Amino acid sequence: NLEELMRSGDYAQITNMLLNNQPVALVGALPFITDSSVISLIAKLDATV
Amino acid sequence: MDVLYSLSKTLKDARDKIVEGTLYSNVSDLIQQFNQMIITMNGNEFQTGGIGNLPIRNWNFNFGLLGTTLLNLDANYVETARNTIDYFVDFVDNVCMDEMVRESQRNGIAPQSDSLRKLSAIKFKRINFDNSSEYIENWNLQNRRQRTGFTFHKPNIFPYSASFTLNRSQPAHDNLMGTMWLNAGSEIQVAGFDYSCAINAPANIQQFEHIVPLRRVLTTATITLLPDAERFSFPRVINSADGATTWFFNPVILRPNNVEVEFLLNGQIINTYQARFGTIVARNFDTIRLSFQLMRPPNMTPAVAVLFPNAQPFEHHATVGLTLRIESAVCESVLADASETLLANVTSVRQEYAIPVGPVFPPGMNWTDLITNYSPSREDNLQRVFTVASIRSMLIK
Amino acid sequence: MDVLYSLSKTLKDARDKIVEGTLYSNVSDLIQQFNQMIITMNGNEFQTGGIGNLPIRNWNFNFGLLGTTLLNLDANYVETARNTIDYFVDFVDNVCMDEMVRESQRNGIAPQSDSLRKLSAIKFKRINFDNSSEYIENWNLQNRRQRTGFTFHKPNIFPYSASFTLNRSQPAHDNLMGTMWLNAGSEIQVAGFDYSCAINAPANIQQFEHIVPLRRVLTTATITLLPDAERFSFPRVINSADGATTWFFNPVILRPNNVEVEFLLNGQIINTYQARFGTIVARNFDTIRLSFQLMRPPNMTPAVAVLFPNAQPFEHHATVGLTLRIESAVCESVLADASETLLANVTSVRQEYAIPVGPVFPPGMNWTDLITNYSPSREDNLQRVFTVASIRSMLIK
Amino acid sequence: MDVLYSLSKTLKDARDKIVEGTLYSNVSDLIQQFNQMIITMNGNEFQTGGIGNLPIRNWNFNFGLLGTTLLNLDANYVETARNTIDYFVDFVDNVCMDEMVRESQRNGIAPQSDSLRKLSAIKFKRINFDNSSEYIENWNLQNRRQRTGFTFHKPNIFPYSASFTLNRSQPAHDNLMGTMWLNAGSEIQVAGFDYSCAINAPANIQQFEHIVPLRRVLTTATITLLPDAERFSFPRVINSADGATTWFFNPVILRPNNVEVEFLLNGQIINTYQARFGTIVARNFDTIRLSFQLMRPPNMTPAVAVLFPNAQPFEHHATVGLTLRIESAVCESVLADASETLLANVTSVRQEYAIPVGPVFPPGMNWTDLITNYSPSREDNLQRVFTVASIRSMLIK
Amino acid sequence: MDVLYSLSKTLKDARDKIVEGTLYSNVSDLIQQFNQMIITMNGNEFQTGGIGNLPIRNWNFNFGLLGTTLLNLDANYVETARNTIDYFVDFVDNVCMDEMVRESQRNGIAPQSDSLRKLSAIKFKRINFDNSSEYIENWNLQNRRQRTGFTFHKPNIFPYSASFTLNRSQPAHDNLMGTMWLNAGSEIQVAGFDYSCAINAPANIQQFEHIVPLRRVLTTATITLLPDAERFSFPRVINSADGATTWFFNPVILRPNNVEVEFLLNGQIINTYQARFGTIVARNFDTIRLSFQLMRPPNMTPAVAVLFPNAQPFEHHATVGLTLRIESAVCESVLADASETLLANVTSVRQEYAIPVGPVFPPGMNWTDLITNYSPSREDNLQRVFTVASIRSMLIK
Ligand SMILES: [Zn+2]
Repeated sequence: NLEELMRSGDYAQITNMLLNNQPVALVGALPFITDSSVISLIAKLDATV
Repeated sequence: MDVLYSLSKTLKDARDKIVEGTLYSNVSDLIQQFNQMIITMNGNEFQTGGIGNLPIRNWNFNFGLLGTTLLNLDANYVETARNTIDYFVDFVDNVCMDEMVRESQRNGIAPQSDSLRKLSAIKFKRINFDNSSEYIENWNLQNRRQRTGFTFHKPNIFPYSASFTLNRSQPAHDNLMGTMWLNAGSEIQVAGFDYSCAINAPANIQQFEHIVPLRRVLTTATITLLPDAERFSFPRVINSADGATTWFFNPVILRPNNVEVEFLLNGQIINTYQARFGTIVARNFDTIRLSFQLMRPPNMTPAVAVLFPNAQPFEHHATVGLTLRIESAVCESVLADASETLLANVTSVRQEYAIPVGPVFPPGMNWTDLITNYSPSREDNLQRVFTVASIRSMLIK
Repeated sequence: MDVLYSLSKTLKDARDKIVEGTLYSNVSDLIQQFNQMIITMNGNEFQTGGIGNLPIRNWNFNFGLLGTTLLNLDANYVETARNTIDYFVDFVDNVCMDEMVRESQRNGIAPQSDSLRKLSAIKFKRINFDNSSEYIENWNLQNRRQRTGFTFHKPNIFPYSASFTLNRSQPAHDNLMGTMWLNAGSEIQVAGFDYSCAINAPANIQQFEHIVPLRRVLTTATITLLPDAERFSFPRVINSADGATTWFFNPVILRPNNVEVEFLLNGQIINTYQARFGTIVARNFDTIRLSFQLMRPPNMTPAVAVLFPNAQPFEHHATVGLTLRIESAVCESVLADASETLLANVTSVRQEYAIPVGPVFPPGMNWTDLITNYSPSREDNLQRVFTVASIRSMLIK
Repeated sequence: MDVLYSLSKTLKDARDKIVEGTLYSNVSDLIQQFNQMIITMNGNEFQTGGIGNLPIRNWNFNFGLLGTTLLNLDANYVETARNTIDYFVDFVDNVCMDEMVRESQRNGIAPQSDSLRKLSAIKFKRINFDNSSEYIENWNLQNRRQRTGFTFHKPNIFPYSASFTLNRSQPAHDNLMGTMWLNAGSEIQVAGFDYSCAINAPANIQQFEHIVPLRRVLTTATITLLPDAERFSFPRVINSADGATTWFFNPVILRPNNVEVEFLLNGQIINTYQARFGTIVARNFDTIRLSFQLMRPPNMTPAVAVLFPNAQPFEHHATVGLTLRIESAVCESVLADASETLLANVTSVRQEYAIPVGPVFPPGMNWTDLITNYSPSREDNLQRVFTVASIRSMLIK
Repeated sequence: MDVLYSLSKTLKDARDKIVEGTLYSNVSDLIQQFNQMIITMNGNEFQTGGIGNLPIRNWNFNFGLLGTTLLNLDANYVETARNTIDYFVDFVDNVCMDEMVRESQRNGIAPQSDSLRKLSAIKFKRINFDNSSEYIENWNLQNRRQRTGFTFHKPNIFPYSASFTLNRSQPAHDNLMGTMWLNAGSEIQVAGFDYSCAINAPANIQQFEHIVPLRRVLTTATITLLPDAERFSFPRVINSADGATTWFFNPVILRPNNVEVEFLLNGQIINTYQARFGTIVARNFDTIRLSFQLMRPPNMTPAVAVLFPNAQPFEHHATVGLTLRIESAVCESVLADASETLLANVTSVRQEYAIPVGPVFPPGMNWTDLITNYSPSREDNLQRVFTVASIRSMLIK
């Protein structure tokens, strides 16, 4: 839950699962970048956000 | 092994300390360790079982951390804690049953299951917590080669050995002389008998002797030493040495004259006790030497003088006994006793899942055959499996 | 019940941790729980006693909080702490003696005294602390219907039953056959006797059998199994079945041929042991079946052949015994044993204040009559009163 | 004494809690106490030993404080902690062996060694920590004169006294009457015998009685009371009262008619039990009175009627026994039992270093002679030395 | 289990409350629960069956929510509701038939089917609804270990036991004495007969006795107690005890003199009734003791005096009977009776799909063999399967 993550502020976990590359599903209500590019698909842009 | 005890200690404390309505400062140092445990155990997968009828279970850990923001713990926090604790308790139960069931002749002190070999990394080293139980303390002290001591109440140091010895015998079996004994659990009952009641012995005194070697060196043992061994004091018929014929034993009991109980360590007399009964102490020993003797009574009433003739037919046979019961003792190696249930847990796990007989332990976990030939590799395997049994006995009741 | 254990655990820790000169960081998490306890207990009044000679005492709590501003605890803080602790210890002592004395046939697991019914509210739920003792752990696990285990050293699972059985008998009582037994505490001593020594039995073998049903299912029991039951091995005169006449028993002891000890759970053979003595293990059982047999010795020396004629006058009677002693066992229900003193505390409180016999427990707290008919309502009452006895045994020595 | 327990409790916890890889919040309150200990103990010198073969060792403390800046404890911190802990453990080992070896007739509850007299200052009072073990709790409660209780499993309350009493006797020793007993450990085995089997007693009933005074008042004792004392049930020859001649004892066993077991405190009957066997309870007592009687059986089969003639030659002697075994009891004074090893540690230290016999304790630490004459000065010395033995048994395994 | 009852309660109410033309305020609180059910159950897949001939069915839930915008429910809403309800009713029917068919010796109170193990998560916990039926109320109360009671009309507490007992017998079988009984369902019919009609008994009175132990403790039982057992009052020929020969029984009926019906709980007399017939009450009992006696009539007309001679040929045999019928009783454990059909549903599901005999239940679901050995594991399995049978009996008629 991204809302409870925003509330607590201890992180502790998404820091861990982000540094050590562990699969995860962030439940929130984020806005997104729609992106129409195959070069941006090959360059692997989503791991950088 | 250290991290397995740490997992079980935190799960025990988190069943104990994390309750409904308790203050947060009572559990403020436990929730941080439990969160460190969750953070360490996430992303890892385990596989337990695969020997005998122990089923293969796959373990995957994906849990959220516990909240650190309450003042009094409400029932929401208790229910999510009970969920995470029940999953980890099932995991550590199956890891302990996977570790107690395996053994190795080569190096038994090493972890044998795949899950505990995976937990022995430094990635899992931050799980570690206090090591306060006796078995994990002696594990950590013997992992650095220091002196340890397990305190046992009535230790099963003696293998079951009920037998006898005929110092004087013949195929008629009407004039016999020698000792009989029962070594069982922590109790030695010995009785030397003479059928002639030393009527031709020099100075009417027959010397008996019974030497019990131990397998491990006991230390600071309180021992109840009584005379008049009760089991070898009633009439019985006994098979011979070759098992061919049987012979009759009709005892009358004299008191033991000149009892000398010696506690030998490497052949040196550490403690000695001359005609002192009741509770005695033996500070350091691995051999117990009982030296009692039968003296013919020089003054006898007419009710006694008809029992012991000078001629051959002895219908009443002189018998002199002792009883030696180790009440409590400190031993450096692991044993079984009347207080713990760890051997019972090991045998229950090995018998519940129909486990084949391996290279080290006796078939059916025979403790008599395990303490008869108590090799150091079997000692290492027994200590490892007893430590894991103590861990599971902390979690699983 | 949880808050009563919590009160006693904090009072025990505050007698232990709050001492003179100790550092404040050692007691910084205990003083907050003790202040939460004072804040919760103020303004409330209680009334303990009122049954038998237990006197009615009224309890009023008006205390100030303890200071949180020292670095090393000086003697002022220790003396005011000792005052507040002594008042709360007297309160919890009288609440525990008010709860162990009461019982109910309807729902015994519920609190019966007025003080513990008042403490079972959520106003008092913030008193709650860690639940680390074995009895409060099994209380909390059985309050959620999970598996529990009480570890007993020599459990009193057998009611006192010293009796016999004559498979072959007559009013002359000179040619008898059957078993005798002593079931006491954790020890079964059984002995089958034949006066003819199987001189007319088929293949000179007489089969004996002794089946002991248990009241509760024992789990992971270490059991010392020895041959040659010592109590039924000397001559005695015994009243008959109707108590009319007495008959004489002059035993000579053969060894038990073909011992089969079976541990039955719901009629299914869980563990079996064929001619194996020493320490055995029984993982899960509620019935113990001992099947030993008397075989006439085919080769006998002339000292033995005069004992067993083919004719009628048998002055020496063949007798074969076994001894089975449960050293330690894990039982899901509460029992009594040789290690704890909880039954002694319950009987001491019920006998000190001259308490009338209620609907559930036997008169005089007869443990033989309590384990003879061990109903589940009596089980619930016994577990509740043993838990309160464990709490008071923590506080009151 | 309080600071010695505090030193040992911190060293035990710092061997347990300070391990490699553990989180700092698990040990954040222990490192502050251990640093307070280092700060207090620096600059001080001690001298241990100097009696018997216990060597004189000089102790100087110059240590740096431990770091308070890690998140997970690495192996550097563990190794420097193990160095400081090993030096302090050797120090407290030699202080405990210097204190258990000394005694005083004047005031035994005071510290006798120079090191513990130096530790009894208020400079060392900030070492103090929690006092959670049973012996230091009872030490602190008896230092303020409150009620204490030591819980013993099979306490050694009875001195070894195997003897007899002839209520009816003659130099022929063919028609005797009286009691025999064995008081050993926690077990009383008593047996009253009559050779005539009450053939001339009024109403064919002979009354026996056996009164055992205790040395300290036991409280809440669970007691296994069985009939038919097993040791006095087989034939034996026994020396006379003056030791001149020997007399023969050929028992046949009747059951005990009209058993009355009374538990006397100051001559007042606290508990009484009339013909009830199995497990009994005795809430408060210091005298045990067994009153059993031998009744001649009025109906006897022809196998029994040949045993007991009306005339003089009795080849079969009527014998009636009881067995009383205190399984567990709470005693206010210190004792020895089958559970602890503290007496074994005290005797091991006094026998290892060849210590001369002092003014208080018996030569060789004879527990029979120590509980035979159990004076209050000997009680104070025994409690002090057992408390120090418990401290050393915490540190040294 | 709670969510399965909740699914069935909502489907029952939504077949009942959601009808054509009904007002929306009548169903405004049911449609929200049914929409919560649809929202919870979407996206989940289940698999039912797979044992015996029960076919494997896969369940996938993809449904739209029901409308919340009508004032009176029109037929469109009723038809789409009937579609969704019929799919969920078929699902819960197959889940209940998958759960009643399975059993476990280890922990029978846990769900055994895969679908109900999947429904036991907290994701499905928002399905939960009121628990108003008797079986789910007693399920929820025994899940917290409180007292329960099932009210039965004529409970099948007695196993079928039609047998007899000959207190006086011979191979001629012409002068017999003893009791006969029929224990069936809720009815005990007992009849003691004497062929001599107490012509040589002391005071012409023969005492009979019949003790029926129960398996579970009944509470607040209304019992019709009538004299003159009707089944044992006509002439019949009966096989012997070994089944070798047959003997004839020609009864004439006397009235039962001195009827004493006692209701024993743990050997204590709870209720007693002396010569009172009609409807009686027994508040708490698990043993029924009937003590009636046959008295020879001292005054007899010449039509009666020819029936009972003083000599041997008795062509008319005196017989005295009682009948005891438990009309209704409250039992804490589950049973079968003449009111419910739950045992019939369980046996119909187990016999329809040709299910192999498992480890717990008797072959063919023999209720006589199930109540003969009514173990607590079998009790837990029986309660679980009866609760699921009650759920399916709510949905499926
Ligand atoms: Zn013991």
